[PDB]
Amino acid sequence: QCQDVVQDVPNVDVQMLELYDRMSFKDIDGGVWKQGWNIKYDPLKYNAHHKLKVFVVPHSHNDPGWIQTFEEYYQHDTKHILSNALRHLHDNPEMKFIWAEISYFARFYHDLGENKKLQMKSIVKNGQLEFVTGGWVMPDEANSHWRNVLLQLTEGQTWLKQFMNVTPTASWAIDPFGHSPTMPYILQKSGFKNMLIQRTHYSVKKELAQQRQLEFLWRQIWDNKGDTALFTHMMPFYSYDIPHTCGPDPKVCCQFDFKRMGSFGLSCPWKVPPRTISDQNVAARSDLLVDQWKKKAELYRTNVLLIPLGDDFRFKQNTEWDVQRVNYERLFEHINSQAHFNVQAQFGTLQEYFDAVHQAERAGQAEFPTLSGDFFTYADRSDNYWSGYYTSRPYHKRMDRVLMHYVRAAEMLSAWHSWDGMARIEERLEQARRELSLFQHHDGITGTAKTHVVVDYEQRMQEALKACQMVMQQSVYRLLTKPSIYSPDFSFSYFTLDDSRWPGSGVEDSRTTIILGEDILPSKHVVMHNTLPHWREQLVDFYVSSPFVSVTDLANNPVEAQVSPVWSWHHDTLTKTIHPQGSTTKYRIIFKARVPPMGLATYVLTISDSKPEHTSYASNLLLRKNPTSLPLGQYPEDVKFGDPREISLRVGNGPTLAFSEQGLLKSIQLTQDSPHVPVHFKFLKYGVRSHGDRSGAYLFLPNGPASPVELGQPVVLVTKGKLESSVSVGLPSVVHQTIMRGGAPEIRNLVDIGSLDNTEIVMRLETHIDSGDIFYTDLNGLQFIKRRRLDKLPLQANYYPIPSGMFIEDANTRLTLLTGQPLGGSSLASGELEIMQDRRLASDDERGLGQGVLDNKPVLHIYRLVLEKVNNCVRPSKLHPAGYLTSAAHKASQSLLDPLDKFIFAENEWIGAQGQFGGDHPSAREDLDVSVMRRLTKSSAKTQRVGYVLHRTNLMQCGTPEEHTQKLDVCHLLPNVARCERTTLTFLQNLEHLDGMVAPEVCPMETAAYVSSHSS
Ligand SMILES: *[C@@H]1O[C@H](CO)[C@@H](O)[C@H](O)[C@H]1NC(C)=O
Ligand SMILES: O[C@@H]1[C@H](O)C[S@@+]2CCCC[C@@H]12
Ligand SMILES: [Zn+2]
Repeated sequence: QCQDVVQDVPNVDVQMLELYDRMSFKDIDGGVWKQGWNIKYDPLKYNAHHKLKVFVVPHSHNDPGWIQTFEEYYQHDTKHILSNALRHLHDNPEMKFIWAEISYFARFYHDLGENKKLQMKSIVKNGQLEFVTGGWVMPDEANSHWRNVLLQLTEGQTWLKQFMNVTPTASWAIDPFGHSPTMPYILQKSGFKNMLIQRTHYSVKKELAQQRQLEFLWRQIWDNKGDTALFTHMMPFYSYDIPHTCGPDPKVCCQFDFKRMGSFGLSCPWKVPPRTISDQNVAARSDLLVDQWKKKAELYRTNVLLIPLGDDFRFKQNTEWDVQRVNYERLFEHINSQAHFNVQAQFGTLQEYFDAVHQAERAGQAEFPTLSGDFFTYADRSDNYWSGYYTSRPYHKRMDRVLMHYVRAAEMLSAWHSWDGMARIEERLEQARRELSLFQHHDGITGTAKTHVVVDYEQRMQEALKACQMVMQQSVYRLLTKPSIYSPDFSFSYFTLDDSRWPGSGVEDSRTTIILGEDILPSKHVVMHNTLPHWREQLVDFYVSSPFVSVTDLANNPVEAQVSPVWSWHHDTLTKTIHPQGSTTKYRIIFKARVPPMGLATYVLTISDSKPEHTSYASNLLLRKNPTSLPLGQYPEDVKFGDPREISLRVGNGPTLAFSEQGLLKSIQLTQDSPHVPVHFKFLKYGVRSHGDRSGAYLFLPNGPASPVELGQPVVLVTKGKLESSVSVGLPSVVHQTIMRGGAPEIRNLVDIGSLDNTEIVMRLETHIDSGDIFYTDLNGLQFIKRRRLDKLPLQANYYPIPSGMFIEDANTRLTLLTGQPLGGSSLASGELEIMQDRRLASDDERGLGQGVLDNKPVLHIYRLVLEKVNNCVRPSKLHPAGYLTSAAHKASQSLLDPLDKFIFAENEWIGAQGQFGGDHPSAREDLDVSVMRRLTKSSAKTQRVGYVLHRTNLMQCGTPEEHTQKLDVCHLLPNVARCERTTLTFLQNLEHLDGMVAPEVCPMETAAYVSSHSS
């Protein structure tokens, strides 16, 4: 029924971890093809019965922000390229052009008059202008979450279907810095038939070219059957520019980039400029170019050859369109008319190329290899590994994950109703989706844009967060107010959001204190939202003006709560310590919220004059030599002081954690009877090389293994409470906090690298787990892939993306670190895990950015740390390329990426308030998520439609019976259902009309989309 994703190792032609194990990686000079070899061909391979069919595919790589902002590029470059594309294609019917970035195409199209819109649709209809991929952007594939990869794909393709009436089935990804199999996973479930990639390690390109394995059916690592497989073309050479696209010799290919003769600035660095093609030289030029094409064709299996023709922000000047087009037309005319070449060459599009390849395949002329695995970590040359951008600009990496969740919550909360146009819900959600989609660009989330461009992306994401807040709080007001009493002003703030972890404590003082008093306002309603489709309990905290506060639920049942001081840390440059101060004016109340699946739950905070019956107070202990007092206003318990010492803590039934005298974890004891397992946090720094190649925003080029941060005698703050305890320490550049609520701890790091030029700060965990050279990291928050540390590769090559988690295990024990933000990381030695916190780099790394990374700001990084016995778990065999999380680790990841949302009622009194929403929603099996809920129609449509994306992970069976559980049928979540369809993941094509209007659940590791239709 469902394929087993654990126990059957797929049999594939190329399995990338296996290939890595066997391959050499020596960087030897291949000749004119620097990283390959001198390609030879048999001139008699091609003849009158067997011609080489060559498709020259004009293109223009438009970065939505990099050296300039989106809007600066649009004004200076892209509006011209697209205006001239329209003119030239229209006037030249055989000319073709491919277009990837829909964010720019949409920006342009809505500035066009109707006549030009009509002309534009005509060049799309007739195939001359062809969209490739059709995403809002060409996303990063390392740091991006799969949910946002799908978001930005859907944003661009919904635009194309509405305005152009097209949906691309061929994808073009020429610039992301290394490639992820999450792309064919999403694309193949979104109707795609083919895809193309470019930036893979030069040794891999050489290895696959030698075997003609550059075109392959790329399946997921756990896919035994092959149903996930998507035909993929990997380009063979160092760049997608013209010098590295016509064949192996860039000195020759540069002469066929006709923008490089002088009048455009540009030139050929190999010293031979292009010449205008004339009757006098066409035969000689043709002979040179065809010889390049024939050599490139030797690396592939069919007689159909792809020759991209383009570069960054190309096809801008009218004169550039003419000079490319006319010169190639003369080449084509001569080549195609000379039989001795046995070539037929023409401008083509990407789809035209793939269609012709598969016609060749179907004719029996080639069969393709199967492949699984990924293409990280990329190197473009020598030891230049692009692992730096797994961490660059980590404030915005964390902001990506915050905005991902607020997009989801805002679309889901507002989906339950149709809204009047005057509410502007659709407006706000479209802006939020588009600013988040823009940030998925491979210069956005990657942290590889110029300083002012990163500022542009940040301001855009702040506006998106505000839009999501506006929508969420209007929605909560409606969902929780008796229908006959509900009286909305759509511009008013009924609730403010309270978020404990963004921008985070010591990043921005942004949270509102709930002000209560016996003489003023005795109580306050707070509301929690749970986006996940199962009942959820989680501790939530709020700031309040009195410690004397108790909590009740909708039915006035008392709820156990804990009050703690509000602690902030300060780099005290009188005493030269980093140390905490307690607030004397506000306090934190903490309690367990229990919230329906995809639902809401309301609680009340009420002040009293003295300690309430159901509220406890944390003790606090400051460990430092030479202490001074720490007053806390009305807080009832005096802080205690002690010299630095080892301490140990236990919340609830959960683990016991032991801490060193510098306030870092040293051990974890799972059960009262079990061993204290050594687990040691440590902070270290990497430097930059003085001589030769420098780290910058892309490249990680450390000057040797990391050295320990010298900690001195740090101040340690210990807070012990019934519900929540912690240990926090002020270390140089990092306030490090371990938080305990009774299961796996939460780690928070407030990271301020300050003015530490040329430093990368890393957090390492040291254990006795005998992991050897193996470790696991995730790809896009979707799947965990086995990594093997290789000593044949330098340190920076053994760094991988950690977009949401990493783990190490042996026969008996696993340690999993789950993240709230994508960062770079590795396991550099047996029993270790490490993940980079921030990097500040005073040199440029010579990729075109023209600056280092000197714009660091304080960022709050969050994690969960899960130590587990796994000898009872059913794991994949030794040769399997995947790993899987346990239930606890998967729940821990969900607690970071999609926590409960908190709302504080903004006025004194909420008339018509209700206690709960969604108590009748089905509570689905823990491995199932409703990744997206989105209403797809505006309020005037007779037939309302709501789309759902359902994702089932695969969790290890470790012998918890864990039973129960209602079937989730998303099609019956809203009333008056009339149809239920399974669709592509973008919602743009119906794939199956479903019996009884019931949406089935999906298999482990599968993602499906459903659209329910409702008469209204
Ligand atoms: C939309 O797509 C297809 C093109 O193959 C066509 O059948 C349909 O008429 C199109 N609608 C138009 C022309 O807007
Ligand atoms: O970040 C840039 C940008 O996306 C265009 S491309 C230019 C070379 C360096 C990597 C890529
Ligand atoms: Zn780019």
